[PDB]
Parts: sequence; structure tokens; C-alpha cells
Amino acid sequence: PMQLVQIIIPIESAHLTVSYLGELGLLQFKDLNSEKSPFQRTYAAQIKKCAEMARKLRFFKEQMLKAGILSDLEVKLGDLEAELVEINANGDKLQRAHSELVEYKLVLQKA
Amino acid sequence: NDADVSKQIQQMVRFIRQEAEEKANEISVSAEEEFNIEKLQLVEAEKKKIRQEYERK
Amino acid sequence: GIQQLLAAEQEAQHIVAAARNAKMARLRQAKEEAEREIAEHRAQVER
Amino acid sequence: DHAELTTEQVLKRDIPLQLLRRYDNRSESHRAQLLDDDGPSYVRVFVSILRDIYKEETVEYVLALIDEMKRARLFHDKSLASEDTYEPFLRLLWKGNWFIQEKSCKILASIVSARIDDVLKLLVEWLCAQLKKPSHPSRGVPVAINCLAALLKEPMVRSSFVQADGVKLLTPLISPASTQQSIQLLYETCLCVWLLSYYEPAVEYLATTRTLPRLIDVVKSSTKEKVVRVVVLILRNLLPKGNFAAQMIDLGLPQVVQSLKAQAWSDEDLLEGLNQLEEGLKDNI
Amino acid sequence: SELKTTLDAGLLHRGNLLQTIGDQFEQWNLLVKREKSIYHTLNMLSLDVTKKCLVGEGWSPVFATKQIQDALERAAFDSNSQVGAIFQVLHTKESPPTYFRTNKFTSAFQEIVDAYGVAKYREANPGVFTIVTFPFLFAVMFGDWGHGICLLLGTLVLIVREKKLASQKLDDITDMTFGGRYVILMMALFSIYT
Repeated sequence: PMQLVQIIIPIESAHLTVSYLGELGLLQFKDLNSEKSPFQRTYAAQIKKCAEMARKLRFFKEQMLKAGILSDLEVKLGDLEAELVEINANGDKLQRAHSELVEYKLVLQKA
Repeated sequence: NDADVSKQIQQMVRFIRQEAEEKANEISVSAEEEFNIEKLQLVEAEKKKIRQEYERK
Repeated sequence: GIQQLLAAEQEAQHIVAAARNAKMARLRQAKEEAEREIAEHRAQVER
Repeated sequence: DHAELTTEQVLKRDIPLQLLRRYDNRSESHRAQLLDDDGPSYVRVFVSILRDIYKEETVEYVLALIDEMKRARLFHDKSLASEDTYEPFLRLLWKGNWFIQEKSCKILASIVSARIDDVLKLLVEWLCAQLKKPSHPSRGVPVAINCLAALLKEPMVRSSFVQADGVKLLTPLISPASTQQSIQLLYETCLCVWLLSYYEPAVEYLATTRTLPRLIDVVKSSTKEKVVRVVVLILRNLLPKGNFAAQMIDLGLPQVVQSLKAQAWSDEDLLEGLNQLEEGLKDNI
Repeated sequence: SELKTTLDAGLLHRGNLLQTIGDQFEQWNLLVKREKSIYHTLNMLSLDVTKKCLVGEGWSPVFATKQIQDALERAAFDSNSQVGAIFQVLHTKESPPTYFRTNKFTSAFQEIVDAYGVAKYREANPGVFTIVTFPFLFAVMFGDWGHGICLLLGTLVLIVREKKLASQKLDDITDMTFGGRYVILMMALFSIYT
């Protein structure tokens, strides 16, 4: 026997209130603002930025999985992903240089 | 009623205190400070011009 | 409820409008008053 | 006693005609509410209530009641006769009594409403003494949180704020707060600092106040509505003043400025003001 | 050789960094899930600038709403906000979807029965009778007290290994079977009796 519940969560703690509600979970979300699309809407622009951060985090996690890793926060994750990508690029460049030098050494030894 | 009316009055008080004591006060004090500074900024130049005219005389 | 909450918003908007008008009012009043004061100061130079 | 916290008790202390005594013995706006009953008859006695107070309790009931609000510019109006309850607060601020403790930052500011600009001027040097160690219930530092702003940010006390290190003692007011009430107090203090930066002498006094680390920390950690609003106001006020913005930009101001898309701090014209402040910080960096 | 050594050192440093990067991403997954939930709530539920708050309405269990709304308001107050969240009720002529509370063992049977549909907020729930009726009828079609023991033993291992089973993944058919371990055990006991 469920029923409708109407409340207001102040912007000073709207994110905190949402997190607290999601810790346990009692009421399903409404759909009034969904007609405004991810284009701005109520906070869909903020939702768009959060989605972009989540996409960056997902790319970082996929890169870590490809590397065999074991599993402000979004900015730190992006910085870590960029550092890992730079390290991988440096390793690939060094490996290519080693391969080229080894080929040159073999050719010179044969000559 | 009860919790609902308490939330309503709390919202009214918070809104009036945030808009009046925090924001409207800021606009009023900025207006007062601008009133203090801006025209004196030209009064200084007028005084300098008057001093130059007096020196010429 | 919703109507009760709307009254606080309307009061806040009215206070915002008053604060907005206060800027121009204070600016003009200070300009005129300091024009009179600067005229007096320039008269002092004559003395 | 010295300055204290619960301003209501001191503002309603033992009064030094009947309406003036009630005002001297009523806390907060109740003082003015009781004083307005007799009009000029109340004002004539209220003038001497603060112009003829000598005992510590009477001087406290005069000065704290003045800070709580006949305490307005009417203290030195025509109904006050020759005696005035507004101008003498300037000289009272330099003493060491309880009334002096109040007028060090708060009571003088309220008495300066008759302008009587000396009362506003005197609130800067004694601001540090106004908040030495208030623990008792009486007028003092909490009254100075907002009432003293109109005197410190005024040009009368603008230079004196940094001349006597009064603003220097108020440097950690913009530091992060561990309580919502403390957050509101810090936001009010930062708004007062911004208003001072909107004054020509206090603009240089803020730099001379040695409060740059506190302002930088407030700007970087600005998250609350009022706190971020006050931080943005201070940043906009000090932005044209060269180093006051350049040092913050070099310290990490653009990092928080880039997050202005979700500010919603209601810093007066929050949108345009935040955009201009962020653009200036980015240019200076 | 020098380039290979440099590449090996860079790869080792990258792996060492990724060792902690994955650990951080483990919690970042839940953080991103919470962010996505908040984003869905924001995009689905509107807000009032006049109220300076996120407001709306939605279905909630009355028993749950007796404590959940108060807990949310208390958490909002503890979030250093000027005021906590509201807990007001709402009314409408529409009938919200609802689900009867599912127990640890009754969940599998309830899910199996619900594959035909749902009902009103407190309407008829044939799952209550069928939780035992289906074992009370499926036993007859397989009544032989030499194989029901085997079926119960097979179910018993799944119940015992549930602690490890809940963590380790298995085959899709195996996972579906393990999802109804209690129901399988009850059916096996009924078949043994039959």
C-alpha cells in the first residue's frame, strides 16, 4: 500500500539529501521534468557534465582493464588516466626505438 | 499542517533572510560605497583644476 | 503551501527591486551633494 | 565586565522618561519599540541615558541598547535637546568600560546613524579589543559580526582598520567554518571585507591587513551559498586592485573560477558578476 | 638495450600507478552510479527557484514513508543546511504501481509468480497461496522416494555454498537455478513426501 509523497529538498543540501535517500531508497523518481530533454532541463546540463565525467572515468577504467589493473574525484581520475596514457605512449616509443636500433644492429653486424 | 507548515514557514524565513540580510544588504552597501567614492573621484580633479587656475591668477 | 511559499518569493523580489533602485538613488544623491561640497571647496580657494 | 556573546542581556541591563529607561532595559528591537511610545518625551531622557552614564551597569545598558538598534539617528535628533546619545560613543569607544567594550566595534557603529562619523571611525582601532576573549552573556563580538561592518567598511574607519591592526585581527574571519552558524558568520565577515574593499582607503587596508591567505582559502573552499556569494563579492571588489587579484590567480583562483557554471551563490548579480570575476582572474593569471 | 630498459621501466611505473588507479576506480564506479542516479532525479524531477529547492512527488510505501522521510529530513539537517527536507504527503486519483515486500526465501517464488503481472497497491496477491501450492502440485508429477532425496541433496549443496555462490559468478542457466535454491529445496521435499 504505497502512496504519493511530496517534499522539497533545499539546494544547500539537495545533493546531500539525494545521496542520503539513495543510501536506503524508498520512493521512485518522478518524470515531470523529463520532457525538457538532456538539453538544460532542470539540471540536465549539470547532468550532462556529470555524464561526461562518467564517460571519462569509464574510459580510464577500460584502459586500466586493458592494462590488467585490479579494481574533484572525476578530475583526479582524468589526471590519472592522462598520466597512464602518457606512460604507455612513452613505453611504446621506447619499444619502437629499441626495435629500430636492434634491426640496425643486425643489419650492421651482417654487413 | 504540522511538518508541512513547519517546512513552509522555515522556507519563508530562510528565503527572506537569504535575499534581504545577505544579498539585498550587499547591493545596498555596494551602492553606498560607490556613492562615497565615485563623485569624490571627480572632486579631486576639480580641486586640481581650481588650484591650477588659482596658480595662474 | 505553494501559495504560502510564493509570498516569501514575492517579498524577496520586491526587496531585490528596492535594492536595485537604491544604487541609482544613492549615486545621484551623492553626486549632487558632493557637487555642492566641491563648489564650497572651490569658493574657499577664493577666500 | 568586558565584551561578551549574548548581546540581549547587556542590551536589557539596568537602565541608568519611562520609555527611555525601558529602551535602556529592553533587548534587541524591543528597546526601540518601548522608546517610541513617548516620542519626544522619551527621546529627551534617552539623550541623557547615554550622555550621562557613569556606572558600569548603566553605561552597559546605554551602549548595548544603542547597539541593539531611540537608539537610531533619533538619539541626536531635535527631541534630544542639547544632549546627544550618538556622538559621545566615539569618545566612549576609547575607554575600557563595558560600554567601551561594546562601542569598540558595535555600539559606536549604531550610534553613528545620526551622521557623528567619529563613532564609525573609532570602531576600527578597538575592533581587536572588542573580541579579546568574550565568554559571558552580554554585548560584544557577536554584535560586531554585522553591526560593526557599517563602521569598518565606511571611509571614516577604512584606513584605521589596517592602521591599528584592527582588520589584521579580523583576518581569520574568512577561514573555513565547522558549523552552519559559523558558516553564516564567516559569510557575513567576508561580505564586510568585500564592502570595505568597495571603499577607497579600505581597499588598500585589506592588502595591509595581511588577510590574503584567509581570502584565498575562502575563495578556493567557497561552497555554501552565502559563503560563495561573499567570496565572489570580495573577489570582484579586489579584482581591479592589481596584486589583490594577481596573487590569488597565481594561487589557484582560476581553478575555482572555472566552476562558476554551477555557482548559484546569489552574489548580488551572481551571473554577470561571477563571469566578470572569472574573466579577470583568468586574464591576471 | 637502453631503449628496451627505458620502456620496461616506464611500463613498470605505469603498472604500479594502475594498481592504485583500479582500486580508486572501484569506488569511483559507485560514485558514478550515485552521480547518474542524482542526474536522473534532476532531469526527471523539476525544481522551484522560488523555493530554492528540488520539489516533486512520487509513490512511496506508507510504512516506509513513516521513517524514510524523517530520516531524509534529519540527514538534510545534519548536512549543515539552514533547514532540512520536507516530509509532506501528496494525493492523486492515479493508482501508483506497488510491490508487496519480498522476504529472503519468498523472493524467488514471488518473482516466478509475478511473471504474469502485478496488481494494485494492496490488491490480491496470488503469490501467497502459490508459494506452497506449486510445490503441493509439482510433487505428484514426480513422486518417487528414491529421486526426491537426490533432488534435495542437489539443492542442499546450493544452499550450503550460498555464501561463496553469492560472490562467484556461474553459468546463466546455473545462475538462474541458483536464484531459486529455496524453492527447489521445498519442491524436492514435497516430491519426497509424494
